[PDB]
Amino acid sequence: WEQYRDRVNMLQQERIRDSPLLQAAKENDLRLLKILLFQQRGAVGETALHVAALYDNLEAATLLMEAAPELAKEPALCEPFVGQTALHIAVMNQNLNLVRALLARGASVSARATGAAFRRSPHNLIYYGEHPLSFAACVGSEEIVRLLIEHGADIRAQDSLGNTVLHILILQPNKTFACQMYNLLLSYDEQSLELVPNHQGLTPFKLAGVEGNTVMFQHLMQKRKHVQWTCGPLTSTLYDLTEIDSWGEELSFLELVVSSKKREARQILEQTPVKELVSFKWKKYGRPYFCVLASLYILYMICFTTCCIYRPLKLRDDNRTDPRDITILQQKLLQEAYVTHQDNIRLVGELVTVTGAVIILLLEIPDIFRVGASRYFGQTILGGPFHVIIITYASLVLLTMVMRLTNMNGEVVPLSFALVLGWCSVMYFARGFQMLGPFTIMIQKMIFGDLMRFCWLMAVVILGFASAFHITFQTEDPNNLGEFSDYPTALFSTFELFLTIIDGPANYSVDLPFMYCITYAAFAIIATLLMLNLFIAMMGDTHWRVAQERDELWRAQVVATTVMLERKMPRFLWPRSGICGYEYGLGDRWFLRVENHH
Amino acid sequence: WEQYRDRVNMLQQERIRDSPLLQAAKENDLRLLKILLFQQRGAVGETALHVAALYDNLEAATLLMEAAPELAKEPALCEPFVGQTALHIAVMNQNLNLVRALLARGASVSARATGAAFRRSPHNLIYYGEHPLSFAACVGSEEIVRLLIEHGADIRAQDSLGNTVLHILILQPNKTFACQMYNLLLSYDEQSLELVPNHQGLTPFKLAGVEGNTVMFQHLMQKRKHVQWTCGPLTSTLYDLTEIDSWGEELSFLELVVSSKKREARQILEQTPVKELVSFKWKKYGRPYFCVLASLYILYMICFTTCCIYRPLKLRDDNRTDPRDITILQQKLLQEAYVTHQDNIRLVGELVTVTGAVIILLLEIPDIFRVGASRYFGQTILGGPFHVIIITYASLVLLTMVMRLTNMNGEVVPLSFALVLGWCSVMYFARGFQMLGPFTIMIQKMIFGDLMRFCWLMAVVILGFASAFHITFQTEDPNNLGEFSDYPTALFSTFELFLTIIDGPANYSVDLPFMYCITYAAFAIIATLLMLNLFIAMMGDTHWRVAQERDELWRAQVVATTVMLERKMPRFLWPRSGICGYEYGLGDRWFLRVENHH
Ligand SMILES: C[C@H](OC(=O)C[C@@H]1Sc2ccccc2NC1=O)c1nc2scc(-c3ccccc3)c2c(=O)[nH]1
Ligand SMILES: C[C@H](OC(=O)C[C@@H]1Sc2ccccc2NC1=O)c1nc2scc(-c3ccccc3)c2c(=O)[nH]1
Repeated sequence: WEQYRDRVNMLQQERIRDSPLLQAAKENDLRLLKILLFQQRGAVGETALHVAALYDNLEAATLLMEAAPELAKEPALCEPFVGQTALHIAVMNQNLNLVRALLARGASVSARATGAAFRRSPHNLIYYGEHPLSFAACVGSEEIVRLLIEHGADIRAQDSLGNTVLHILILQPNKTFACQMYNLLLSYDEQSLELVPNHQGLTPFKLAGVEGNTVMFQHLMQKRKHVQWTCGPLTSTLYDLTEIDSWGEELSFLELVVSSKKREARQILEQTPVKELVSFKWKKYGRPYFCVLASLYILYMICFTTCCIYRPLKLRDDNRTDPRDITILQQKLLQEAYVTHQDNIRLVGELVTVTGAVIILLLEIPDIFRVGASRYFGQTILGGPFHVIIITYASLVLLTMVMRLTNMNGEVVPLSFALVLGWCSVMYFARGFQMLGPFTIMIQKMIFGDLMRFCWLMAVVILGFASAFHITFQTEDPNNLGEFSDYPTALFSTFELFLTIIDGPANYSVDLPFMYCITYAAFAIIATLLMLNLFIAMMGDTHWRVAQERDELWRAQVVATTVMLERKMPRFLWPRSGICGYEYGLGDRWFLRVENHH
Repeated sequence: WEQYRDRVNMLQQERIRDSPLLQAAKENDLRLLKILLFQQRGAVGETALHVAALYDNLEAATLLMEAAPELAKEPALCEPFVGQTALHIAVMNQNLNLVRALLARGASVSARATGAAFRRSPHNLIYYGEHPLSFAACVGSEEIVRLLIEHGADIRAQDSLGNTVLHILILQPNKTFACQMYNLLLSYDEQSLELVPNHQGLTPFKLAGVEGNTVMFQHLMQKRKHVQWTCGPLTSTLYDLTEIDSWGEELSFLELVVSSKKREARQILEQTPVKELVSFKWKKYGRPYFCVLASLYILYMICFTTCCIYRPLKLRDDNRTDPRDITILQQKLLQEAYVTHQDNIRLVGELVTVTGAVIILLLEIPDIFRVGASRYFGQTILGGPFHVIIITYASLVLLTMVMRLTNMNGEVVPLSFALVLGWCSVMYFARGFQMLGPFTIMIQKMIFGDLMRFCWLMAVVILGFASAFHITFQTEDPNNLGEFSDYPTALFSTFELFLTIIDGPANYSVDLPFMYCITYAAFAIIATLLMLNLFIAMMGDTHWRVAQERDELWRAQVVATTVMLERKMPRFLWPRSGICGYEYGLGDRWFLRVENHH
């Protein structure tokens, strides 16, 4: 954890303090090293050249390298810093004379430094790989990368987690150094670099997509863009799509780019060469499958509710000689569901309900292991809080159907719950309407944004005031003042008086204790005037602030539902995307053109 | 008061008008003073050189100083202006030749001017101390402070209220003169200046903290910041903390900086060298003590409410031969609380309630005299309106427990009130939740921002309309139209009809007077359509305006609760902050490092 780097840094400062060699190296004097005139480690992995290269002392570097020739060719102890080449340390400080003298001594330019501070991790800040070439090409030393590649410093290589120098240069906050170094490393390759995967299994194109570097994405696209006729204003250009649509792999680029946990992947979809394709797909074959499947799901759910509304009956058997026993029906035995001939179609409806539940479970069971569990449960782009309520509705319908087949009493307790869950399951289908798009995404944001806070602050006030009212009314007879008879219905009545549905409990034939009157007068201005209206104002404030993000999230999830319902249906029905090129002689590469106007 | 300075200024203008000496001094002519050719006061403390230095007349200054040599070495009458050195007057106007000629005459450069217009007070505007060196170093005369310190003008000194020249230079709206003069006065010190307290008892570091001058705080910190290895992008720097964490004094710097009445002390906490420390403390040992103490307080309060819900009973003794007598229970004698064996644990619960009240009173009794009464009662950072309701709940539980032990009738009147107060006391514990943080601070701002105004304007309308309805319904029999029987329940029914809980009083078997109908139709559109909705809109407007301040206030109070629950618990459990330096040889100075990235 993070009480480790401080301790080893203080120990390293102790070890540079005590020994006069490294202390004079940090001092960079004249009559120190010659007056003294080696392979001893520091606190953890540091020789004499390391602190000299770290504090940029050229004369000390030259004096030590002409004193001991073998000392530059020496790695460090590897407990917090594996390898720790002096070249790799000095290239970050970027001294021309120092890197030239180090290559004159001829250090191992193909070294490897998989240190504990050298890893793609949220602990460290920099992620620079484990190579001096990667260090130079990510810092931006354009005059030094040529001297590094002069001695052939392994233009293709792996490291810890096995990515490459191009992925290192991509995964970086961009600048001019990034684009110039990308062009440089692409030129100095002389299939071998743009095609190599990693141990995460990604093409550099797809890794730039899953990160979100839009300018690197466009500068990689612009090397694969052939131009047709350009008549004045309008320009008809062409794009390649064999990277953007693999259609034979495990994870497509369009499917992977929507599934990241990073909150910048969604902005990649408004760039042209994926936006035109997804808008063509959504204008032709997105809606005329989604809407008809939604209509069939509407018909299935209304068939389920009109089948469940005809629940069978039996009259009462035991008497009700206690005045609060109103149970006028009961559920009869299993033998009489097939006795009446006006219920065979009702059993057919129960069969189609349980068949729909089984088929939706069998569809969604492989849909749980494609990308991660939190990638499928909480990503509002893919629709997590619709998936969980769909699978809960399916499992509860299965449980209540096997309870019906086992013929036990009290079946309505899963029935009403599964019925309201399956009917609110329709709200997933509000992605194919321009009106119904942002409103559901607003309510999905709004629940876990503020209704959680409002319920968490309402609960303590209501739990206080219900107990207060019950203490003040336990000395009161309940046959006239009906409310607050026992404690749970007092809790419920206070909840209702909070949300102002029920009227205030008042009988105008007798007198009421004044403590109730003063406490209810306090409760009115602490609940109904204040907190409900403040909740309304707070949700108006937060709607004013995140009205910007809803349309971007809606575009992200419509591209998500297009790629999901492209992957799901078999390829006998969905067309092959784009136009083929074998009838025009380019050869087995599908292509697309856009007609822009600059 | 403020009808004093005007009178003495008019008298001073009278005294410069009447005497031709000072009038020619203000005139600055040639053939006036030589044609006339002294120690007479003005209206209150003014000789001839004072008005000359005040109106910047160099030839008059030279002529008077070569006429009378002793006259420059002369203070003034001290009733509104004590001392009033001519050097101290002239240094504000900042004339080089005049200050050089005054030092050539050799005035008392170590003078002292504790005038009525010279004090740290909200009456005056400038607070410049009582020294010419302080005057020069706060004005910004960088070419004149050297000539002042040339004759050794007491680089360390006190004044009225006993602060120093460095505190004078700190307590000022900053500019370039301030930072350059701070560096100058630190250099010209040759433990003696950075360590001296005042008669308020503050180090200059702590006084700059309690004022709020962030740039002076950082320029004082930057003289105590040693730098470790700087490898390219990332930089590992070190801070000293023996000023920021005294841990042996009466008032720590972090404890004092949150307790000021100034509304700029809260912005100091987003500066790095205190922010990293308080975030480390809140991430390690802030929440895992606060949350478990909150859970134990939740358990104590729910034990209190489940003990109070089992209030003992006795049936009615006197009959109810009047139709509005519903009192079906009564509180029995003290002898039967220990009669039943199903109430010993209830008496145990009453004992733990009164023990919790006694222990919370014994904890909060020394917490009332640490910083001031209004510093502890109204500062929303420290939590005043939670402290007062906690101590009120404790005192009222003590009163109702001694009333139970004395066995008097009518005990529920403090019981319900203390119960609702102790249950709303949980709302203090919404500081350790990122969701529950700003919402409670919004409601605490909102009550005393606008609900006061809305209640103050609602009261007069409701007091009018209740009297109107009661006058119109005193000619009506109450056995059918139950509402508005007597005046207080008419007041309450109008309050309820304002806040729209109860429905409108209507019986559809008889007729009602038309004055009621027209007045209730006026009351509807003057209350429910208009004023409730306008209150909703006003609180939405003010939420839109002070949505900015809530997160800053929340950061301020989380640093406040960290320093308070660091000071409160004994030091056997809380760790010593930071890392020690004796095992690394620096010596008895705890230190901290930060890993920034520029
Ligand atoms: C929208 C959803 O409808 C419900 O209320 C249904 C049930 S009723 C319930 C009753 C007592 C205790 C927990 C319940 N929970 C339900 O889910 C809903 N809205 C909200 S807002 C804040 C919460 C919450 C989160 C964590 C713990 C306790 C409450 C919440 C919630 O749990 N559900
Ligand atoms: C939030 C608090 O709950 C209460 O109402 C409880 C009691 S009822 C009451 C009845 C008649 C007269 C005074 C009362 N006071 C209470 O405190 C609360 N909210 C507000 S808004 C404006 C005021 C206010 C301030 C100064 C004088 C009169 C009223 C106020 C208040 O005093 N208390």
